[PDB]
Amino acid sequence: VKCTKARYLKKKNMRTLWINRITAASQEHGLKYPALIGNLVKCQVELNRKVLADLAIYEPKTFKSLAALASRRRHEGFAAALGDGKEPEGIFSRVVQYH
Amino acid sequence: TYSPLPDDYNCNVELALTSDGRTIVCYHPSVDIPYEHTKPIPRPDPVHNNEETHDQVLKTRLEEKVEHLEEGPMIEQLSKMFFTTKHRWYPHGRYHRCRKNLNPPKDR
Amino acid sequence: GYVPKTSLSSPPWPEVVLPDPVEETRHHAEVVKKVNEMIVTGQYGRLFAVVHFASRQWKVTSEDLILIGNELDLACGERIRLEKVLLVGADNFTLLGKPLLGKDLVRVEATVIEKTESWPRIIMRFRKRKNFKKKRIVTTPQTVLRINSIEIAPCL
Amino acid sequence: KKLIAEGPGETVLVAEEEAARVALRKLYGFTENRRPWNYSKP
Amino acid sequence: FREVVETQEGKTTIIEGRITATPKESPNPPNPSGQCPICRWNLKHKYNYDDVLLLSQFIRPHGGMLPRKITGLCQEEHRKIEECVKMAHRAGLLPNHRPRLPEGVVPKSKPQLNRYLTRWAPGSVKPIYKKGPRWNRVRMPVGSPLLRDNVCYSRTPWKLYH
Amino acid sequence: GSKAVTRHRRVMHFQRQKLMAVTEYIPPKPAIHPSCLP
Amino acid sequence: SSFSRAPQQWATFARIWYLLDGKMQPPGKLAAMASIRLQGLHKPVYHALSDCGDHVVIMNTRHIAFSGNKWEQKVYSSHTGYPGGFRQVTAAQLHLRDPVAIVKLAIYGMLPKNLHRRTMMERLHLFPDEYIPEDILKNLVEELPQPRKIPKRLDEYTQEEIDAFPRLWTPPEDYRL
Amino acid sequence: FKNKTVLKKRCKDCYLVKRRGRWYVYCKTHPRHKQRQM
Amino acid sequence: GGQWRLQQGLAANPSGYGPLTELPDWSYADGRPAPPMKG
Amino acid sequence: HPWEPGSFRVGLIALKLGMMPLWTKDGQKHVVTLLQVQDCHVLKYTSKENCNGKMATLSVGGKTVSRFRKATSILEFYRELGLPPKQTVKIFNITDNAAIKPGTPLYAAHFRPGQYVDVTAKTIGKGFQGVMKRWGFKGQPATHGQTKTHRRPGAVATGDIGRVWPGTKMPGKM
RNA sequence: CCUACUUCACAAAGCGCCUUCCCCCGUAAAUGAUAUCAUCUCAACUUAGUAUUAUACCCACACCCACCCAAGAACAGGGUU
Ligand SMILES: [Mg+2]
Ligand SMILES: [Mg+2]
Ligand SMILES: [Mg+2]
Ligand SMILES: [Zn+2]
Ligand SMILES: [Zn+2]
Repeated sequence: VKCTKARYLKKKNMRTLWINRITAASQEHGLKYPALIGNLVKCQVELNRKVLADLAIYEPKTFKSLAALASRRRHEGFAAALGDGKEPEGIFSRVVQYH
Repeated sequence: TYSPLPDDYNCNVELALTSDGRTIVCYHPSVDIPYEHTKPIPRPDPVHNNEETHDQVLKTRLEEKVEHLEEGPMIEQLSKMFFTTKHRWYPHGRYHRCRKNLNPPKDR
Repeated sequence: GYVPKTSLSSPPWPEVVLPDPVEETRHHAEVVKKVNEMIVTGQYGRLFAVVHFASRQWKVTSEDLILIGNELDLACGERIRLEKVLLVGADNFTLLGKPLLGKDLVRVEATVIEKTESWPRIIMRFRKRKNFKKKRIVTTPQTVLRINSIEIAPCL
Repeated sequence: KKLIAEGPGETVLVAEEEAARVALRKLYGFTENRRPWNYSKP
Repeated sequence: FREVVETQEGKTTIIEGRITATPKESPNPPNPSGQCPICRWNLKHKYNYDDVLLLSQFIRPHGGMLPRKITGLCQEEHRKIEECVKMAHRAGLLPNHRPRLPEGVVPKSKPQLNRYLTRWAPGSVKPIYKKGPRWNRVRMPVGSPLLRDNVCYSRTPWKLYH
Repeated sequence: GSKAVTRHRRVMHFQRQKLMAVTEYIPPKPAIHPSCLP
Repeated sequence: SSFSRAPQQWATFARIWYLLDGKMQPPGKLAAMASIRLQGLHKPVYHALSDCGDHVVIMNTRHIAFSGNKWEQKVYSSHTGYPGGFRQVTAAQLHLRDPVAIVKLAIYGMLPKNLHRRTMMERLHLFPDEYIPEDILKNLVEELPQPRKIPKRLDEYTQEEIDAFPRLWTPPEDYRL
Repeated sequence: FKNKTVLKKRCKDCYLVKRRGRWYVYCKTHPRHKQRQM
Repeated sequence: GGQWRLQQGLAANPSGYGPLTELPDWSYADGRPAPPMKG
Repeated sequence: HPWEPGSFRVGLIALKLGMMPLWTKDGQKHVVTLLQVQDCHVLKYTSKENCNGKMATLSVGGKTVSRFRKATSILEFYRELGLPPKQTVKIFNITDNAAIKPGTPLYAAHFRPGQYVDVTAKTIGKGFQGVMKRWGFKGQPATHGQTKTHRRPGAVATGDIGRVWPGTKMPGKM
């Protein structure tokens, strides 16, 4: 019964471990975890927590590139909040439209 | 000018968006440690074994370091050496010893 | 609209000034020309890729293995072009998709090796004092892929 | 005054020997980032 | 300003009133329509207990406060300044505004317990020995509720009781 | 359980407590505080 | 990289010594950073089985600063086993008796309550003054920044800054102060 | 001193001051009127 | 998380209603398309 | 050195011979214990920074015993010092202007008549003693019906606690 | 603790003898603003106001068959010159 009930706890604990490792790497880059996840999904790059933690451990240059992307989209969102747009709605905004 | 992260550690990123708009390009060459951020290697050359009478008395002196302690002080010494507590360095029973994998799996 | 300097007059974060968009567009053109020249002259080696496949995302390099938990209707030995490559990366440059990269940039080849079941996984229920005791044994099918090559093309 | 390799270790001597190994791999074109073998048919 | 001079001169004391020079306002306030000095410089809700450049304009040379009729503040921005200078005296700031005393300081008291955002007087609080249950804990008050209306940037309000 | 009318303020159901928490009187906020304006 | 295997794993799983100043910081904001870097949570190679702990060296712990009236209300409480042995003292009395105790109790509280807590506290080195021993000063990397800003009392105000700030009001010239 | 939850001055010369965290009523003419907030 | 995804008309859970889900996962090496996925 | 007012000097190690009565000029009778200083010698000196940073210490040895019945390191210590081995060794906290050379003799005229001393020794061991002789408990009465309970401790705790406290008085070695 | 007394006697005991050292906080008072007087101060501050950052014990890593012991249930401890 413990072996059957352990599968849900395994999935939950693995995602909490990924959240801890991504928080560690982003806080090495001076970024918080919510800023990284939110502003990464706002550039339409859909990387899940598993490959983000694996990029954090094994490919730290690609993680620095991702942290720079998330910070730039964060800054664009802040300037858009001060200006309501007008002109450019940023550059690393402007989502690609699919039909 | 504006860079989103400091560009002194690990890497130097430039972020680029394609003219099509459909792929983000990141260029990141590694940064080396330049020469003036390194101290030179210390060269320890300590030699005080030479007394003028013999020459192989120093080779005799080479094996003069032996010590015996009982379990208590040895555990205290290992604890203050490796910055752990005392509970590691005690043994275990036969039951905990003989159910441990001696041929564990090896990834990579 | 003047406020003298106090602790709460100005926001605590430093004031960021994002660049001019025209010079930034020219700079993006220069960087993508650099990276396209690095691709076309062959200045990479052992590039990896993040690939979406069978509802997961596999951080994948060349010559490795991935094991997925379903059949594929593919006889072993057959090669596969895994589409939906949503990040490719060598050393010194990476390319991100939005969300997926183009079909002409990246091309990931993969070969199927082995089609097996799993070890028997036990499913058991229990409720105390209710005489409730079910039990199953389930072996789900599996497939092993071997990622041969991750090529890249200068169409950028 | 230009870096060619860098190697870790537990003492200074084994770190220097490992740095020599890293430079000696990088000179010979045999790094862990090299092009993997091109199994294909021409 | 004005000061009094006393000269004991051969069993005859002279008590003189003399006017020294005084400063005035900086020559262009950004909002001349405002009534307070705080409203006249758009400083409403913009200061904390750190701003001792702002607070040392409204205090006597021994640390005491100045009245509303002299300074011209309103009732609600006076009590914010009045409480902020009490939190800056206790936090080690304003060291030149110590109280005058002939020789009493020489028995140095208990050492530099460094503090900040101190709300009550340090010698008038009993220790929280019992702390209550989980649902009504006895909290330590930090900061002052007069400064609840300060501008907040943290997207979580000032935790005043913890 | 207690009656509908009691002596001791009768702790509410938590859904009703949330309802009475979310429907409180919110006074109107002037743009510039009226004394700070001439 | 390319980093032969045992040097590579040694480089990845090594220990790092950190220095953190006291000197007008709250003990809880020091305890947060010390707890994160004692557990090893600041590394992306973190796992609770991996023992990826680091050393934290805190100096100037005698010069910490409690916010509010916590020097007279916050009570640290213990018990000897014997009857009549309930002891409760304020933060001021405990800080005077042992200058290093408040930060140690905060860090010990924030750590997880498993069996790694005593070893992770063995990797904690706490010193009350500017003096740190020579081996511990020879091990150090990376003085971590301080959380609090140390709000800079008035005599340190560099007279050009007083010339910057405007005089907000005109006093009556016939007033005494 | 007598403990009272609501203090009031019983004569002209009582004076209300706040010492050691409480509100006290002192009086120098009639010391009966000394009160102490509980 | 995404509720920003609804403002772009994109169905907040990115694993349903997109090109990330509805495109075919694989194809043969000589170019032939796959049989359609069962979901 | 001469005596300063904040000073503490060394003591001795004596051997308790016996007791004796002793009369004063008003007629009262006091009892004295005769402590004899048999063979006393300062053994070694530890400076102020080498023990706890508070007060310097001096070691003082007791009466002479045989070399044939001590450990090897102790015999090495007395052979380096130059004395026969002593039975007991006590450590005296002194201030460092009262330090004496190790190997000196300490006598009984170290103390003077009219002074106050504090003597400390191992008390007489009475073995595993029951609770009435040890803690001075009362027992139960003797003959009014009591069944096998004449010297028992009785109740040792209350009923709510479910244990006994660590400071509990029970039989034990006394 | 056994030198007198007593139960007793190469011991143990009291009915017998010796020694026994730091506070504790509720208020009572100066200066002085907010409120140019005044005001003991959950204003900055000064006294009665803190005994303690207390000192005494105890802290020698392995001769050990055996004997004795004021040490002791066994074990442990002290002496054997
Ligand atoms: Mg009886
Ligand atoms: Mg019977
Ligand atoms: Mg009987
Ligand atoms: Zn106003
Ligand atoms: Zn009255």
